[PDB]
Amino acid sequence: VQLVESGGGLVQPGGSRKLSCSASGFAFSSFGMHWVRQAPEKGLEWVAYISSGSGTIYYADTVKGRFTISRDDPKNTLFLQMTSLRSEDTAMYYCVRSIYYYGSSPFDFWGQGTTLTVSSSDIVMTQATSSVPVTPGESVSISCRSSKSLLHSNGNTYLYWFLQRPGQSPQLLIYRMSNLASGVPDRFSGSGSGTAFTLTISRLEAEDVGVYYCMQHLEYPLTFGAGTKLEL
Amino acid sequence: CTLSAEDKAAVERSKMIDRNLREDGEKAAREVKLLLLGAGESGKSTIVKQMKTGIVETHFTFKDLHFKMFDVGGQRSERKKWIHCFEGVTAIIFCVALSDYDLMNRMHESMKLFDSICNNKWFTDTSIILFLNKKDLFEEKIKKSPLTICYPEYAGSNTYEEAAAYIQCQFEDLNKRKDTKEIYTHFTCATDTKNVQFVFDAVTDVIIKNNLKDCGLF
Amino acid sequence: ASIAQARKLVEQLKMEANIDRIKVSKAAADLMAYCEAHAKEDPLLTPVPASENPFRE
Amino acid sequence: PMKDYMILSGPQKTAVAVLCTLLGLLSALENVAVLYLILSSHQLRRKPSYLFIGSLAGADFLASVVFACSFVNFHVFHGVDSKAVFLLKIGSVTMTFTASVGSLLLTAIDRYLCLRYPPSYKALLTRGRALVTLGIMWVLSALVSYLPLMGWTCCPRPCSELFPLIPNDYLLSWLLFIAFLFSGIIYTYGHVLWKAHQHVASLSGHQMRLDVRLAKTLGLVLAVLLICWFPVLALMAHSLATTLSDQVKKAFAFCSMLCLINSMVNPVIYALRSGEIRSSAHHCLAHWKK
Amino acid sequence: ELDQLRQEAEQLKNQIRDARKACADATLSQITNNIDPVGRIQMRTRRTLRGHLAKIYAMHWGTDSRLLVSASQDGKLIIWDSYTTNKVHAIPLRSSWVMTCAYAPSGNYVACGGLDNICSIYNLKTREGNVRVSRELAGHTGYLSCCRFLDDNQIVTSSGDTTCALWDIETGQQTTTFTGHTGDVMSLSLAPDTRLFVSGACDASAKLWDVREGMCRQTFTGHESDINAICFFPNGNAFATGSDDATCRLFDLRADQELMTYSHDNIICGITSVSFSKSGRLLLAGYDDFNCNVWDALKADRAGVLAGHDNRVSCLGVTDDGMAVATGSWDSFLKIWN
Ligand SMILES: CC(C)(C)[C@@H](CO)NC(=O)c1nn(-c2c[n+]([O-])ccn2)c2c1C[C@@H]1C[C@H]21
Repeated sequence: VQLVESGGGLVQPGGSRKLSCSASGFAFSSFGMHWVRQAPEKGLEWVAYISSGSGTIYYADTVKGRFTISRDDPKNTLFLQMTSLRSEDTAMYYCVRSIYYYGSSPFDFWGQGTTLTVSSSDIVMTQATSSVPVTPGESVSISCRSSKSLLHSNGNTYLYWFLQRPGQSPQLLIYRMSNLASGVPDRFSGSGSGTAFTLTISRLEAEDVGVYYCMQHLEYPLTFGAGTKLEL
Repeated sequence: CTLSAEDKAAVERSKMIDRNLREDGEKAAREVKLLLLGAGESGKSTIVKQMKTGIVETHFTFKDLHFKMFDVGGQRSERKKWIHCFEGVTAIIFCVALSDYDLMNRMHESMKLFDSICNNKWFTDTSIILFLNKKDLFEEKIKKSPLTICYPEYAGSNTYEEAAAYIQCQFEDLNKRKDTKEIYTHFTCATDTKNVQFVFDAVTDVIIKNNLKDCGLF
Repeated sequence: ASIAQARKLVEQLKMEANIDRIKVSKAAADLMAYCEAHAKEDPLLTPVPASENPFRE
Repeated sequence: PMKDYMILSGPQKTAVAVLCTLLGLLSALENVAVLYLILSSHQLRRKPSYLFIGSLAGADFLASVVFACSFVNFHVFHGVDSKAVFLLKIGSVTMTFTASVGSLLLTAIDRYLCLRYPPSYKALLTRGRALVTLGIMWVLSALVSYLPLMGWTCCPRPCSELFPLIPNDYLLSWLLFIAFLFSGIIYTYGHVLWKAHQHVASLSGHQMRLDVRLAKTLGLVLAVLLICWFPVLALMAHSLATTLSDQVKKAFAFCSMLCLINSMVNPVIYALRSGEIRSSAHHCLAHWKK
Repeated sequence: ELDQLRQEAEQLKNQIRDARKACADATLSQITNNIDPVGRIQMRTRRTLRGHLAKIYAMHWGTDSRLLVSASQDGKLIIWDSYTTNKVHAIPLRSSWVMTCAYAPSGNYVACGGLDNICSIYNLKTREGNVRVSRELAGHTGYLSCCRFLDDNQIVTSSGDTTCALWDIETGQQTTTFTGHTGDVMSLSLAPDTRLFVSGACDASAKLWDVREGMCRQTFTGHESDINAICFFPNGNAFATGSDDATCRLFDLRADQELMTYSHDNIICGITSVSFSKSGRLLLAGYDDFNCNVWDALKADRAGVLAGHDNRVSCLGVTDDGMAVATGSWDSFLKIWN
């Protein structure tokens, strides 16, 4: 399974570009694919989403009416037509599959990302620790704090924990809290209080040196938290 | 609506599954299923080659109508415990060999297979499409010996027109449900080529008469 | 040959005959005592309230 | 003005009145009986073809009660019958004598898809498709029938003397509407009998009883439809040419009782022929023997 | 001589029957005479699961008691979310003739089997978002009537070749072959500790197989017709056999014999499906007369009736937490009766 995207480069400010995410290695027509960008010195922000069979389509506040998402289920590729590119659109656009059923793991595989560079009521997450001093082997704790209680009526608490290793794409660690992404080690566990949350890493290692993002999924727009960078 | 962002997209996955369930169910509703139930190994392998693991489905298509023929005789279990899966089949393609009357008796064994399947409680309305195979081999068996070996109570003479009309009437006798179902008899062999055309003519009388129970016309 | 099959029927019935059977007055008191001990954990015997019932339709 | 356009009285007035309630109540007792056998069996309502027989029994039940309440009011009661309310009473009987005839076309097309496309008939017509063609039948039959009460007066043109307070050109426009709905029946029920003779001659060419079973049923359907409706609709077309100096308009009020005779014979010929209605009639009594 | 082998089998059948008569001092109906009855048990249909288009032949809840797989003869194997009635998965099979389905206790695998003499195991939780056939277990020479997951590696299938077998999934192979029946093994059921399992065949007899040993421990010749379904008491020391002669009968393994008979005179058609509730006080049978009876299991008398199906209830299963009961009938509808 892999997701490789194409587009970007030096765009004139106010121009247009098509970002094409070509999906190879999975059943593409059943995954409701997102687009998530990353500013050159900031954390992630969610950009666009298209469902399975292109039923529902959402955008952020910045790109509503300015971008346009579309998927091609026979050709196994996903598009993002953006017009009138402002200078605040310079980013690196990831392409995130997310299937939704009961017990699924959304946001599990992320694309590699294409550095776009133009020329020149939301649930506000807050990761208060911008950086944590870290010694390898000890137990570190990353605390995320919501601005609305993510605990829904059906028992689920839609908070997702991502890890972005330096030079890589964000990997899903923990879906709806105290779950575990199929493929990450046992040392990650997330114990939250419905509105204030915690990630626990037990036996730390240099593979866990990175940035940790807490992501709500209660309602659109999917507000990501800021960066919690862990440094040796 | 009190549904979350994931529960709204778990319903849309269900409603997209419902679309693929109807579009694959309406595709399989336009197909004709035909439980082929030839008794023994006589005549059953002839008409699958003419018209083209325990159950051997032989798919084929004639005049934009897709037939499924579930040759199920390779099961060798108790028949009463799985024959209700074939309830709601469009027809039943029985196969009798005409020349097995010299070969209890083999012809009488294929009447007990017919009597136990035409009065079954699941097949009270599925019309048997009875195929009397081995016709071009039935003629020379008659001219070498009469029908009186198998049938003791035979009044007509030996020749083929009275013998073959008698074995047609012996198998159209074993049904007690003369009003709900019908028996479409053909007289085939290996050299015939109309046996794909007869099934299409016989199931189109079945589905027409099955449709005229639905609109209350019959 | 049925000499090797019907002997297997005998060795099956010889192996089945050697089990110690407790009496019915003992082996049905336990089916009574398992039903009384676990009676509170049954949501079909005693109707669970609608707050704890996950099927509310 | 509403009273004197029907001059019919005398010794016949009891026979015009009691025939509208003996044939009016039994048609009401028979149409709700079929409407109860379909809706309470609850395996017939999911079958999409009994909705056309059921709505025929629904369009006929209102065609029997409103023709009961309007006709004895007009001949032996002689009510007030003002300008605005009577156009409802003449429209509510025309809607239910068009939606009944429209249901016979709607079930003929349904019986045409049984034979034109035999194997895919369950996929061409489902319960969802049967209700959307039943909905557009009921509002189109209401729109062409409730025409003069929304806007019409018969101010510039002579309006017809058969039906009081009703324009003559709309009678020319309503008759030709039904004349396609009749031509949609005789061409369909003639094409059911033609696509079956093509098939019976094709099966029996290898080695008649399907056609004669159809023509004994569809022939009587076309016989019981045309020996009563055409006496209404032949002289209704004759009313436009000559203004009927003699008492042909007297004979129409007797001949307009034929379309109530056509009411109770519709569940006898359509629903009592159905072997599942016959089976559900003997199954529903065993529920009610207690 | 062959005629001496029928004799010493009968003299060994006598001492089994004599020791069966030696231990019957009082019946279970004698002990539960002065016990408070459970009254009328009325369960309403909470969910009705649409979407199937043919006759539903089996269902199986998950251990989480929220997901149920449900096989039917339209060639589909739908996985339901039982709380909010969504289809999690719709698995198109290689053939429509499916007579059983299973659900692994972990949740990752689903096995359906049918008239193809084959058992095909599906993979739910995987990458690529598909449900693909993990393994196809061939080797049975009859219709595969019930398959039950021991764990994610082993599965016990019951075929109509008078043989149950124990499969290894990671290499599809019959580990042990459970022979001894003389009829089509219609349904099996696993003990809660899964060291034993029972299997009721078409020779009016259920057995008790040691899974790890390979042999048959006990033979429960009590019925008189085909045992169409079977289930365990939750203690694991008793089981109940729905038959074709309309009598569920509760046996028990320690007393080696029959305890009760759930016979009523108003029913003449057999039982397609038996499942105890949690705590084993109710015995929900599934009949051919469009019905489901909630028998008391200490007393014999009928407590409630689950009516509301338009055709034969072919399968029922109470959840592992005992909260609900899903009876999938021959009309294309599952119904969940809390
Ligand atoms: C005025 C009434 C008391 C209602 C009586 C006449 O005494 N009227 C009818 O019985 C009657 N009127 N129509 C009719 C009337 N209009 O105006 C248009 C189209 N049809 C029809 C009938 C039955 C014929 C079926 C069509």
